[PDB]
Amino acid sequence: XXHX
Amino acid sequence: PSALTQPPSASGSLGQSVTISCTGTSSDVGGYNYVSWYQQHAGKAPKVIIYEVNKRPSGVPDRFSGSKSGNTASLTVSGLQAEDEADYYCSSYEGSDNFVFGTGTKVTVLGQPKANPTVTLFPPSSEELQANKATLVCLISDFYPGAVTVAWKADGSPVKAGVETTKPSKQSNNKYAASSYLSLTPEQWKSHRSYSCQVTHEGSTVEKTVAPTECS
Amino acid sequence: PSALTQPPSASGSLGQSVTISCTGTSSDVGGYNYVSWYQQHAGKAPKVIIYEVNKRPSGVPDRFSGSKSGNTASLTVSGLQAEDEADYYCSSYEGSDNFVFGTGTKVTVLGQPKANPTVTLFPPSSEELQANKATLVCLISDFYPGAVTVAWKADGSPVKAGVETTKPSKQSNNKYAASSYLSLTPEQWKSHRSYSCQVTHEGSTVEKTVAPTECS
Repeated sequence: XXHX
Repeated sequence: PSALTQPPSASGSLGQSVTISCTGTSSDVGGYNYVSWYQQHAGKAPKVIIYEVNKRPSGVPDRFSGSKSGNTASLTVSGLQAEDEADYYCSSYEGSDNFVFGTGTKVTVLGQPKANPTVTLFPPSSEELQANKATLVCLISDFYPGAVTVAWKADGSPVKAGVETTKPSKQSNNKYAASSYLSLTPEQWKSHRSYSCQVTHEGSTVEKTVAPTECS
Repeated sequence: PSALTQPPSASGSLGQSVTISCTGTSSDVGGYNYVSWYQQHAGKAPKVIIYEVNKRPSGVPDRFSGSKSGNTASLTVSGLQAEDEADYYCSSYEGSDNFVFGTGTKVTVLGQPKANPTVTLFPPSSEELQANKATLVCLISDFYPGAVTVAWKADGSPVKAGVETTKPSKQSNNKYAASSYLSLTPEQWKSHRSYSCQVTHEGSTVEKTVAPTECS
């Protein structure tokens, strides 16, 4: 999943 | 840490719609929004099914839905299909080190009738205390579906230490049986008015309490 | 048709290393630098041990390291401690806000000593009695490996009926826990000299036997  | 709480067991019959909530603790608050849903299956591995709170990824059927308010996130399986039976975890990304997961939630397409656990709390036997031992036991039986949650209390103060919770086995009657246990000193046991054992099971919670005696 | 590929099992030995390789394609693993790893213990919640090629969580132990070596991600695990045995997942970003998982690995650690299980037989609690039911729990605990047999004697002759045995679960010390109950009536209970429970481990027998005595 966090960032992107 | 063990910090987002979910229902041990969520279930329904084919066509019914279950909800799963993710009642996270003090959580990741100013405005926290990287809650993410995972669906894990029978020995396969986790497949994200919802992210960024309500955004489902390409492949997911809009049968599934994401949500959140203050402290509880949501997952609705809006028209239960058999294949939906599985584990489900949430995640919240506090800060870069610490991705916090839920505790799981077993979705069950029922099969048999529903069954809340028989809780049965045992005190340290005397002969055990003569060994200079103290172990207490919580017998959980006759439950369906197979996902239980056990907590222990020293006078109604969480007791995390000394606890083992077996994962639920299946009985010959096709209901389940888990067992949790406390291992402590006879000093430990005697210097507390009561110990409890509390088990949640789909909106039933049963709490058995027990006190120290003597004569051994 | 894809997800990250992993080798289904790794074998290591107490203190040596082990390296679990997760392998992707130009699209995902090696394309972006967002490859992570999860430690997931037998039917529990997954822990994110590594997030970005190699960066541990503050609170993640010994040799948990990563090496993105092209399209190959490798999780080096050295300083082998029993407590490691799990199922290990890896992940990669792959555009448009999507993340792929690995097929997992069951990392078994070899050379862990064999424990003969503590047996704790528990007579029916006063109150279970005061209700009219009377179960007896035999708690088998702290054993390794996780295979055991449990028998019950209604003094001398065996009891092969009424028995319900939860077979082994992984304690927080890479050691198993299992129980077995027998549901008597106080009738039955008092109509015998003793009730024994019998636990075979690795060709060792342990028989605990309880008689109506006790304090509480």
